[PDB]
Amino acid sequence: DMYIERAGDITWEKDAEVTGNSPRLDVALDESGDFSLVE
Amino acid sequence: GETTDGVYRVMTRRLLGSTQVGVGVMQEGVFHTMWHVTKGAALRSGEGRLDPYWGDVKQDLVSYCGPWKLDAAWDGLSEVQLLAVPPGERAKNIQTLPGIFKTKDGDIGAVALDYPAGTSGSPILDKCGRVIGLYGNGVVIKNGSYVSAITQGKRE
Ligand SMILES: NC(=O)c1c[nH]c(C2CC2)n1
Repeated sequence: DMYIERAGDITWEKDAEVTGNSPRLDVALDESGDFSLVE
Repeated sequence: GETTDGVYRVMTRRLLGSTQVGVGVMQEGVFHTMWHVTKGAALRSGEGRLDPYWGDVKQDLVSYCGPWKLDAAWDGLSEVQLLAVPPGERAKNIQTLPGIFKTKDGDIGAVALDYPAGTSGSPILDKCGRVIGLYGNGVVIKNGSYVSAITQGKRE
């Protein structure tokens, strides 16, 4: 049996760590919900 | 059980110790997570039970106790925050500018951030604190890095 435990409030944090890039990708989505790259 | 709005961990005692299999959002009495986290199984919250109400394997989303409530959308221009809830670690906000998943059925925002498997279901927020989608379903690009879609459901 799975169970849930509270982890926090949902709030925007001012001055949070800023990272990650912004890739523009061509993708396909199948019937099983799997994303794949179109090339 | 506990029904206060906020982010929650999805745990299991089926495997060794207590294992975090994912994350979800409690909003307006409904718990929202990704389908691959629970596979549609019932959830426990203290002594209370949460039963699935809606789900779809292709969208990779599921809601418990009521219909999908999250309807905010990424504006296509601004930075957002992943409110990451990693296994055994404290909730942390990570700010990023989303990229784009271009599909035959339209464009979807995407977040280039890599976290452990049990982080799927962590909410992605706009500057107003509104959940614009959940993190955890995406693809592994050329350099072996992970990129998640910003997955949002439909509010009937
Ligand atoms: N393929 C991967 O590297 C992997 C899978 N899932 C995740 C994150 C939890 C979303 N990373």
